[PDB]
Amino acid sequence: SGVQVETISPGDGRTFPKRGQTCVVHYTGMLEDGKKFDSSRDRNKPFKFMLGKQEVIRGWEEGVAQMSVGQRAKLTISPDYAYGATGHPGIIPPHATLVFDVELLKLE
Amino acid sequence: GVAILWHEMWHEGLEEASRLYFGERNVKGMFEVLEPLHAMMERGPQTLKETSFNQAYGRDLMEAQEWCRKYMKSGNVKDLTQAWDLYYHVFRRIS
Ligand SMILES: CO[C@H]1C[C@@H]2CC[C@@H](C)[C@@](O)(O2)C(=O)C(=O)N2CCCC[C@H]2C(=O)O[C@H]([C@H](C)C[C@@H]2CC[C@@H](O)[C@H](OC)C2)C[C@@H](OC)[C@H](C)/C=C(\C)[C@@H](O)[C@@H](OC)C(=O)[C@H](C)C[C@H](C)/C=C/C=C/C=C/1C
Repeated sequence: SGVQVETISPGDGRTFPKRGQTCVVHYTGMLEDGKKFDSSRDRNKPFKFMLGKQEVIRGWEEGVAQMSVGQRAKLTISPDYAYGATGHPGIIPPHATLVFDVELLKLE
Repeated sequence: GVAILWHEMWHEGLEEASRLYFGERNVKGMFEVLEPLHAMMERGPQTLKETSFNQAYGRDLMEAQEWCRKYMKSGNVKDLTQAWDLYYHVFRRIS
């Protein structure tokens, strides 16, 4: 259960993502063993999403909220907070511990 | 609040499709909302607002269908995600 966050590089501190704003990020998702399943860094375009509206998984909904602007971090998401018993067919299997490297670049 | 125009239809259509596939794993149900919208494009635009939509997003949507057809033949879900990357691009620009 939960989502253990470990920082790679620090943010500004004061500026946080409130409800309404669109979190523009770069990210890299990889499985518990090490192997990589998705990455925006490899595509060379950042990923935008509106926080607070249940758009993304529970690990991101609480994990990205606690992060400040300009902060890189390693979010070790549990299967309770991730896709879980069902999973996501042919990508994420049942009961997977998802390791998400992510960098909150711009609040927008 | 009834979707007449194409951008209005494609907005709530992809929102319904994305909820079915990603939220509920319903692949068949995801196609049942997609396939009629793609069929109306294939018939062609009538109004100016339909034509200007087809100029902007029609190439992206037709490519997203081609990736969806590649999923039907192959079965590899990696092809279906490539369609959903294109569908997300057109959704934000409409939003
Ligand atoms: C091909 O690109 C895929 C993403 C792939 C898909 C496969 C994944 C393994 C992964 O590779 O991403 C991955 O790395 C990952 O795990 N990600 C992504 C980044 C954040 C964390 C996490 C991650 O949470 O993603 C999310 C999960 C899948 C479903 C969510 C989990 C929470 C749950 O409540 C929700 O129930 C409805 C389903 C996918 C999201 O995309 C960010 C997209 C944007 C959101 C949704 C499908 C829904 O919310 C949807 O509702 C109706 C919406 O509102 C949007 C705004 C509507 C719009 C039409 C949808 C477009 C579809 C876009 C698809 C994209 C960009």
